[PDB]
Amino acid sequence: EIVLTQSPSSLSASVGDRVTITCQASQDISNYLNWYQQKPGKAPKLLIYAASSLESGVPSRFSGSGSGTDFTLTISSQQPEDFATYYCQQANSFPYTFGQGTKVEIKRTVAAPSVFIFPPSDEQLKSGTASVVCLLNNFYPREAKVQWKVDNALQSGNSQESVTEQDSKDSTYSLSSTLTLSKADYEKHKVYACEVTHQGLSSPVTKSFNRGEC
Amino acid sequence: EVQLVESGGGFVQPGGSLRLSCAASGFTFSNFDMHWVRQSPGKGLEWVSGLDHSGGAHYAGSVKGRFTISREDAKNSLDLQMNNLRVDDTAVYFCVRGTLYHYTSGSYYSDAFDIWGQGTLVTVSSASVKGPSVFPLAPSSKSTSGGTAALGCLVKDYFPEPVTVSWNSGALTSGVHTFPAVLQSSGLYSLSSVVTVPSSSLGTQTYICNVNHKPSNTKVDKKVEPKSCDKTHT
Amino acid sequence: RTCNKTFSDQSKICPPGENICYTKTWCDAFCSQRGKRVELGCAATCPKVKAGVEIKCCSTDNCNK
Ligand SMILES: [Zn+2]
Ligand SMILES: [Zn+2]
Ligand SMILES: [Zn+2]
Ligand SMILES: [Zn+2]
Ligand SMILES: [Zn+2]
Ligand SMILES: [Zn+2]
Ligand SMILES: [Zn+2]
Ligand SMILES: [Zn+2]
Ligand SMILES: [Zn+2]
Repeated sequence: EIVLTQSPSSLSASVGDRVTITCQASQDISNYLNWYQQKPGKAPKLLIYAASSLESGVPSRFSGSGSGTDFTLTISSQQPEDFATYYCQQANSFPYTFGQGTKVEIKRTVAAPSVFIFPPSDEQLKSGTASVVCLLNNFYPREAKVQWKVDNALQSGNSQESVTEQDSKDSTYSLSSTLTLSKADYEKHKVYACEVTHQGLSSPVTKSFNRGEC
Repeated sequence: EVQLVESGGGFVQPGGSLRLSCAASGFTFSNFDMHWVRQSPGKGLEWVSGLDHSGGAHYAGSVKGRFTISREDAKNSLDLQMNNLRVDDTAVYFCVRGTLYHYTSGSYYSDAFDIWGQGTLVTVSSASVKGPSVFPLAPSSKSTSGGTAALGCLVKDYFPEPVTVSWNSGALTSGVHTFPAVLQSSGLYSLSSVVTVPSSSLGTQTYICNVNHKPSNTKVDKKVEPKSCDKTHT
Repeated sequence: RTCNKTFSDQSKICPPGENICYTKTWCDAFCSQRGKRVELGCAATCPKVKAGVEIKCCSTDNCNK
């Protein structure tokens, strides 16, 4: 099938910035390429058809170019209402395919997260499961590496993380990560730690606790 | 006014069937190519199926032989019959009108998707309704302190979405972060809500998270009390 | 109040708050393959064209040709 690859997957812009998003098609699609805007909780809206033709009602600061495999969406002056996900889509041949989406987020200065860890509650242990939670508070940009260490050993396949949307007051993110073990597994180990790597920290910050001391 | 309004959304066991419908209004339905596009939570858009004004049916490879698209021109309706449903078919499904553009050379169909309905959610899960267990994320001995203390509620093992969380009956809003739920391998959801507060208030100020599982009979006021670690290993 | 539409099949009935019918002609990015795009309908006032768009407005029932 025809694969569309957008670049970048996320980009930071200020109000007033000129924004460019690329769409690369795995084979020639002539000019049968469309651009959609999508805001959270809402349906996509058509911006551009035929690679450069604006839909009715779309403001002129949106422009499109390209043909064959190489395409570009331009927002010549980023407005507050333009912070959104953009998708390209080919209408050349079945099955119709979409690029993976480009999230346009608000640019601001680097802000290192505050890092907090929470041992499991005695309540939860009674039920046979243990959840350790790591919270990263009010950081920019979104890229943070959160690594669980049990007894100084890297964990994989037993944790999940969730990120807030960009904060309305300071345009930062916060992240919550959960390490989940059976009660029997939790009781085997002594030290639980959350290691956070971020462009705002001069080196990785670790928060840790001893099961048995809490 | 041009309207596509989806109906037939809901929950279905894996291997099960579910028929979606779209009521179109404010255009000559029978003249238009119609399409279904879906979006998995946190992921992007995927074309599922199309039915041309002239009756030709088009399916994405992932859905061919499982999904059936049809139209009733008289009733201005588009239907999608989904079968042998799998967990990975869980998505918001949008009814979509393929463009119909007019030139000196004639009519052209489905160059783009100009009209989207607001979409209906289909959840394919072997889970049935379960209220959350709410555990405190207790503030501690600098383990959750910086000069500011973080505390929170872990809302664990519920189905289906959603839950809402407030703090101190909505009196506490400043510093609150309620995270998107994660779907665990068990097929049950978990989320966390946290707030940063002055660490000096931890003795004295009451902090209660109000957890409402709209889809079950469950609401949970959990009082979050400070817990100590000894740290005499330092 | 009623206007001719792009397609002979759709309702001539104008949305409430219009008595301007229009004929809009322009080259979209398919102009070299398909010719000019053509659109007939109703507008609150004679719509603000962009560069290259031929436009003709009138104000009687089904006058837009
Ligand atoms: Zn070519
Ligand atoms: Zn915060
Ligand atoms: Zn035990
Ligand atoms: Zn161990
Ligand atoms: Zn203890
Ligand atoms: Zn066809
Ligand atoms: Zn039906
Ligand atoms: Zn310790
Ligand atoms: Zn001790």
